Amino acid sequence: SLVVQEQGSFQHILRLLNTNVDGNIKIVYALTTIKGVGRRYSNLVCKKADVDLHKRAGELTQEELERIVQIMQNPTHYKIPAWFLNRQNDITDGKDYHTLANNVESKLRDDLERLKKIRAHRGIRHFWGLRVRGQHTKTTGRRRA
Amino acid sequence: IKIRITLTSTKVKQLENVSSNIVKNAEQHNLVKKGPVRLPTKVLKISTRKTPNGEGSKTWETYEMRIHKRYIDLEAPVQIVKRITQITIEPGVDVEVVVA
Amino acid sequence: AVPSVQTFGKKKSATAVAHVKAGKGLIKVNGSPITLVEPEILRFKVYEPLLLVGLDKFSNIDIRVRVTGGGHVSQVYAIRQAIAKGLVAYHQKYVDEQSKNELKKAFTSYDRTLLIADSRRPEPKKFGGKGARSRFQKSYR
Amino acid sequence: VLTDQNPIQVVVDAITNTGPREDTTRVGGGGAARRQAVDVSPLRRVNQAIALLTIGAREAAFRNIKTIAETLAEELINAAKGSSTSYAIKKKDELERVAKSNR
Amino acid sequence: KKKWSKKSMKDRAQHAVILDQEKYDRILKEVPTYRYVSVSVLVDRLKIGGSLARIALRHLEKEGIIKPISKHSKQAIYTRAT
Amino acid sequence: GRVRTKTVKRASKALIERYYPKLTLDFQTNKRLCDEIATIQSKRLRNKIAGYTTHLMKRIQKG
Amino acid sequence: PGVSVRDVAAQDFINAYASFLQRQGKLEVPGYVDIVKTSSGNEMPPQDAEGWFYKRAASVARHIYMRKQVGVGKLNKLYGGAKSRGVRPYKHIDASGSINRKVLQALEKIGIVEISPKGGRRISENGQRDLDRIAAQTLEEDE
Amino acid sequence: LISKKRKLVADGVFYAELNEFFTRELAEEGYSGVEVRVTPTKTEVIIRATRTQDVLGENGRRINELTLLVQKRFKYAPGTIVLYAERVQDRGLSAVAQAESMKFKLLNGLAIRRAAYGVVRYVMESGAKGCEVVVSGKLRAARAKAMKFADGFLIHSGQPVNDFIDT
Amino acid sequence: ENVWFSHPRRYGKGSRQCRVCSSHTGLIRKYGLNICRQCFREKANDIGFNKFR
RNA sequence: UUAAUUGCGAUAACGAACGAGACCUUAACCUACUAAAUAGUGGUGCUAGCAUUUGCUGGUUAUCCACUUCUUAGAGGGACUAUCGGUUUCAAGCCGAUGGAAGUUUGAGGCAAUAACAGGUCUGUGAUGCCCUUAGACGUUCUGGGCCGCACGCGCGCUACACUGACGGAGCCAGCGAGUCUAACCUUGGCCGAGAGGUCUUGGUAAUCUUGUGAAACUCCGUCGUGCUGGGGAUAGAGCAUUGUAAUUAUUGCUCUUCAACGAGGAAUUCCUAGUAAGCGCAAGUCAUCAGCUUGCGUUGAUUACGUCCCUGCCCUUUGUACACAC
Repeated sequence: SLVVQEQGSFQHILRLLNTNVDGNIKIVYALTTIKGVGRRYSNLVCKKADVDLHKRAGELTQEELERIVQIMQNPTHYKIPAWFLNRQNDITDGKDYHTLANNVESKLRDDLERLKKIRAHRGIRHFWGLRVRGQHTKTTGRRRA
Repeated sequence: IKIRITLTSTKVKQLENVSSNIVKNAEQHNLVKKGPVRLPTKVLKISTRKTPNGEGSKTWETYEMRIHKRYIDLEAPVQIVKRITQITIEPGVDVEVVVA
Repeated sequence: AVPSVQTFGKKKSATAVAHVKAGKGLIKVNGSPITLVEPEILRFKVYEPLLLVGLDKFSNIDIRVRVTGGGHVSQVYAIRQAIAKGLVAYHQKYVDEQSKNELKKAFTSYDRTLLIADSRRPEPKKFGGKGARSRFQKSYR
Repeated sequence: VLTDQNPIQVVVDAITNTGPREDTTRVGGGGAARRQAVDVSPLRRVNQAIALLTIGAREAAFRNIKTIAETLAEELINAAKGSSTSYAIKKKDELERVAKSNR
Repeated sequence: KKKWSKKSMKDRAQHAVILDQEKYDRILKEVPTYRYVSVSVLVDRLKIGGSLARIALRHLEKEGIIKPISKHSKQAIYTRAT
Repeated sequence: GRVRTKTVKRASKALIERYYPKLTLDFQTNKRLCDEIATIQSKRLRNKIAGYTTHLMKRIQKG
Repeated sequence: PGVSVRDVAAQDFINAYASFLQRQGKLEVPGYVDIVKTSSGNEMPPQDAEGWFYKRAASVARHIYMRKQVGVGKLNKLYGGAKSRGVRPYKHIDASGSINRKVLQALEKIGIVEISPKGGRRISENGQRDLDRIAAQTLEEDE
Repeated sequence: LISKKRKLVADGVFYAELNEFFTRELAEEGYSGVEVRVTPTKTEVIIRATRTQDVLGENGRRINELTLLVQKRFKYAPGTIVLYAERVQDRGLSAVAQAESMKFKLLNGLAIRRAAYGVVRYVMESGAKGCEVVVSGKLRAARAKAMKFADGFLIHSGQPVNDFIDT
Repeated sequence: ENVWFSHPRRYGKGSRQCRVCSSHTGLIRKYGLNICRQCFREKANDIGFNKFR
C-alpha cells in the first residue's frame, strides 16, 4: 500500500533506446513499446533485471533503467535461452542478436535490400509491394494504398 | 480350456437363431458357459452426395452397414467343439473360435 | 442383509448411479461430499431436494453417487434426480407408503424433474445446415 | 445493499413500472403505410419490460468500467423508483408518447 | 477512404494510476458515508485507475471500515459499517 | 392431427359390425382381444384399430 | 469420518499445498523455469514468476491422488487449452511436455509419486500420508 | 488377420465383384443372382440361372472355366471355391432375368412395344401382383422418349417397396 | 525404358484409384473398398450398405 | 375437420389403384425375461492414508462368491391422444385438465404420385450413338511450370471490434467415429527438448489399446483497466522441426520479433418455434502433408409466436382471357 510522491524521479515520460516510453503503465507493457521487443521479451527482461513486474514504469531508478537496457542490448550474456531472439544465426556473421528500436528497422531494410539486389522472387515481390508468403491476391489485400 | 466362439454377422435374425441353437445345444450337452455376450452394434456409415456431378441442391445420403457381434465362452472337449462348429451353420453369419 | 437400494439420475447424457443404504446420514458423490460440487449455484441446486424435504429424512441414510457423462450442469441435475429418487425408493422399500407418497408429493410440487427424467432429446443435424433446423444461407445475387 | 427493501420487490416494481401499456402497430392505410395506436397486453407488458431492462443494462455495461451486474442493479433501482433517467423507462415513455400522438 | 465516424473529441478521462497524500487522506476520509462501494464506484467517483481502486478496496478491507458481502472475483461488493 | 384414416376406420367398423357382443367399452381388453382375433401387420396399427373400436362402442352405447 | 482432499475444496487445497511446497523448497526446481509458457498454447508465462511450479506440483499431486495413474501425455492433455490461432478457429492444444515430465520427476524424487506398472505414475504411500496431512491441517486451521 | 469391419466390407465387395462378373459373362445364360456360403476351407458359390445346362457347359468345361477363373482372380487356393449351377425358381418372378430377356429381344430387333407387352403379360401370368416396364431412349426418333407398360399395381414408398418390389 | 514410369506413385491420386472404373476422383477409402462414390451409390445395396436415415 | 382427395358426410355415381397414411430406421420408458474376467455393482484375500468406535477414501485378475440398478444387445411390452370437462348439420374432430417416460399423426429422418424440365452430368463409369484425332496424334508417359497469378466486382465463410472481456494459474465433464497383410495405422509409457518434434518396447485388426479421446465454451482465484489498451493478430524478418523424391510463388507446426484495418456495420438481405436458435469444441470425409469446408456428434442453452395472408409463393373452387413456344 505504498504511496509514491509525484516528483521528478517519478516521470510520466522517459527516453529509452532512443525512443519515448510512457509511464503510468506496467513496466513490462511499457517496455513493449520499444520496437523490436514484445510481451514475452519485456517480461523476461524485467524478470532477469529483478525489477518487480507489477511496478509501474513511472517509478524506476536510473540503475534499473540502465540494467534493463543492458539486458535488451546483450541478451545472451544474461542467460537468455538464445531462441528468444528475433535475429537467430544471422546471414551476416552467424551469431544471435536481438535488435532494438532502430536496429529492427535497419536490419529489415538491409535484408529487404539484400533480396532485392540478389533478385530473389521474395525480394521482387517486396519491391512490387505484393504478398510474398504465397497468399491469394485475387480477392484480398485491396487496400494497398 | 475356456474356448470362445465369436459370431460377427450383419443379419440379426440369422445371428440370433444360430446363437440360440448353439446355446441350447451346449445346454443339452451339459457344458459350462456364460450367455451370449452381445457387443454394441458397429455401424459402418458412408455419407455420399446423391448427384454424380456437382449440380443441384446439396443433398446427401448415409449408407449404414450394421455389424452385430456376439461371443459365447464354452468349456468342452475338442471333438464336441468341432462338432458344434460343424453343426448349425447359417450363411452370412461368420463364426470363429479362439481360446481365452 | 443390510437394507440397500440402487437407483439412477439421468440428463441429456449424464448418468448418476446412486447406492443408498442405512447409514449415519451422509451424502457423497464420487467420494466427495455434496458440499463440493463447486458451481456455487448449482451447488444449491443440488441442495434443493435435501432442503426441500428436510434433513430429518436423511437421519440414517448414506448415499454414494457415481457420475459419468454430460457437462457440469447435466451432471448436477442428474445428481439431484438420483439422490431424490434414491430417497424415494428407500422410503418405498422400507418406510411407510403414506410417508413415501407425501415425500414424492412434496418433491413433485416443488419440481417435476426431481423424479422424472427429461424428455428433451437432441434433434439430429441434417445435411444442408450446421444444426437440426438452421440452414446455411440462401444467396441469389 | 442500496435501497435496502426487498430485492425481489424492487425487481418486480421495476418490471411493473416499465411495462409499456400503449403501443403501436403498422397499418397499410393505402399509399403510405401509417401507424395505429393499440393498447392491451399484460404478458407483452411483462415481456417488453424484461427485455427493456436487460437491453438497457447491456448498453450501459458495453464499453464501460461499470460491470453488467451493477449497471443492471442501477437500472432496476431507477425503474422501480420511477426516474425517466433509466433506458427502459425512457423507452417506455417514448413508446407511449408516440402511441398517444398517432392515436 | 472514410473512417465511418466524425473524428470528434471523446470524454478522454484522466484516471490516476498513482495517488499522493492529497488523495490518500481524501479516500480514507470519504470511503465512509458510501451506501454502495465497488471498484467501478471508486474509479468513477475518484478518477483513478482500476488497479488503484482494487488496491484501495483490499487495503480498506484489511483495516476495516467497510464490510464485504460477496468475495467473487470480477465483482466486489462492499458496504460501510456505521 | 388425430383424424384416423380410411383403413383404420373401415376395419374398426367391420370389427364392430361382426363382433359387437364379444368386445367391450374398455380399450385395454379391446386391444388384447383384437391382437388375437384379427391379425395386424403392426402393433401401432392394432392399437389405433382398438382405440377407434372403443370409441365406436362408446358411441353406440348411447343412441 | 476422516479427512481427505476429496472432502476439501480444490482451489484452496492446491493453493495451501503449493504454499507448503514453496515454503519448504526441497523440490529441485529444474532452473529453466521463468522462461517457458507451460505450453505451446499459452501466449504468456505464468504471472507469479517466483512460484507457479509449486502450484503445478500441487495440482499434479492432487490429480494423481484423485486418479490412480496418469502420465505425461495425460498431463499435457489436461493442462492444455484453447489456442488463439489468429483468424483460424480455436482448438485444444497440449501443455508443456517438459514441464509436466519434470514436475513428475521432482515428485518422484520427493516420493509423492512413483512409477507404476503398465506405465504412468501412481500415488505413493508417503504421498497419500502427506496430502491427507495437508487436508487435515487445512480443516483444523480454517474451522 | 483383418478387422471385422474390413472383413465384412471385403465380403460385400467380393460379392459385388462376382455378381458383376457373372452378369456380364453369363448374360445369355439367364443369370439372375448368386449367393455365397462360407464353410471352413470351402466357399460355395451358387449361380442361379435359367439356362443351367448352358452355364454348366459341355461335360462341365464351362463350370470348370468359371471356377478356375474365380480361383485365380481372387487368389484362392485351387479347390477352395466350388461353383454350383442351380435352375432359378419362378423365372417370371425375377426382374433381373426379365430385364435380361427384354434386352435380348431388343437386341434381336423385336418391336419395343410388343416386347414390353410380352414381358408384362408373362410376369403377370407368372403370379406377380404387378409389373411395370419403362423403355427410355431414342425409339424410331431423334428425341428421347420414355414409354411405360404396366399391369396390376405396384407401390413406391415405404418398406413394402424395399422388399416386395424387384427392380 | 527406365524413365517411362520413373515418377513415384506412392501416395495421392496417382496411386489411389477406383477399383471398378479406375477413377482418381470421388474415392472412398473408408473401410477399404476403394470404390468411387458414383459407382458405390450403385453397388452399395449388394455390398451391404443400405439406407435407413 | 385434419398435416393431408385426411376423414364425417352430400351425392349420376359405384367399385378400385398409386401418392398421403400405414410402413422402415433413429431418440426417448422398462429396478419385467436372457444374460455378460471386452461393462459396471457388495464383505473381503492382500495392501495404502486420517482413522481403530463399531468408519471414510484408493489399487490388485485368476484371490472368492452373488447381481444385471446403471452399460450392451436380443425378445418383447408401452401410447391408441388413455380418463374426465367444453364445443360442433349436437359426426368427423377440436380445445382444456389429471395421470403418463412420451399426448404439436411423441421428436427426426429413410422411402415417396402421375406428368414433365430439351435443368446438371458424354470431366465417374470398358454406359454410349454420331462427329473429330489417331504415330513429330487430342493416346500414354517423363521433366518443368499453371490451375493459387491481381487494378476490380460478387457469393459461402473464419476472426473480431472487448472487462457478460483478454491473459495466468486451478477443477472436471461428454457423444459420434476410425485405426497396421506381401504394407506399416491409431499410438500409451519412460527418456531428450522451451516448443514444434525425436528416440525403446510391450498395446490394440479392437465394448478388451489409443480412449474416462481428463475437448472447448465453462466455473475459483488472481493481473489488466475504457487506453485500438494486456482488445484484434492481419502483414512481414530471423531460426528450429516435421511430411514428402521434391515445399521456392513461404505445405504445416513451433520460438522470438513485426502489432494493420476493425470503435457493432447503409440500401439490402439469410436462417430459425425447443433442447430449437446461438455459442463451444470433438470425431469422420477427402488425407504422405494440408480445414478457416462438409457429414455427424455431444456441452452450455436465450428472446419471441401459438397468428396472418400484408410482401414472397403454394393447394382447391369460381371467374375472365385475343395466352398455349403458355404473362
